[PDB]
Amino acid sequence: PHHIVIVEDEPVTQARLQSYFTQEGYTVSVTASGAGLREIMQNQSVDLILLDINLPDENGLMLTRALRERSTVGIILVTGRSDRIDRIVGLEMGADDYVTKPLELRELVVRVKNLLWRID
Amino acid sequence: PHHIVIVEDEPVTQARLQSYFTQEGYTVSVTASGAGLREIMQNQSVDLILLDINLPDENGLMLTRALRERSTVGIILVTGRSDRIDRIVGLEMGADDYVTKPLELRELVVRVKNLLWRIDQ
Repeated sequence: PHHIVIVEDEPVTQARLQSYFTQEGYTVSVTASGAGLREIMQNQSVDLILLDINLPDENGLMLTRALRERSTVGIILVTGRSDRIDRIVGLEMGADDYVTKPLELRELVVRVKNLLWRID
Repeated sequence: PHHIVIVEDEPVTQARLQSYFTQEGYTVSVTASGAGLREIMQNQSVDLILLDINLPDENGLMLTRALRERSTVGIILVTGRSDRIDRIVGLEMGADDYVTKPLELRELVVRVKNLLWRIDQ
């Protein structure tokens, strides 16, 4: 199956997402940090990252920039509803797509499926 | 260079899209119908289509799946009516993205850039 990594600081949301994507057939890894992310990757093959850019003490747009500088991994950002700026900046950093909170899961899974089709 | 086709009935939207994408160095063709699109695609290769749902001949949602069933062509659907069944159906039919009027144009230019990069991988 395709390997998805969810980068999500908030434990409830972490579980909700991992649960939903596991239920849809994916190999899912979770991490709360960009260090966690950098670790799963150097150490495992990852097809797509769902990256919540509201990471306390961390810059998720610069994490995006770094990822795309190094690899063609799929990147879908999770942004807040007060984040218009982050949308365009996030795409400029190299994200393939973004979705906003609150997270509409049915639509997110279709975006993930379509991007994975492009990736593989 | 990359070839984009704009399929759009509303003239101001069509004019803004062709103008912005021409400045980015793309080769751009415009049309206002499914038939017009089909003619262009028989005559030249097309990398990416910006496609309105509202067309005079066939629904753009149906055009989307007809195209995607054969091709990896980029498809971004454009609508003037935020509507959930159109959005989910459109993405399920194979659209790479779905955007609403009035267009966030700078955002669309970057989306197009990234999608073309992704198709070229």
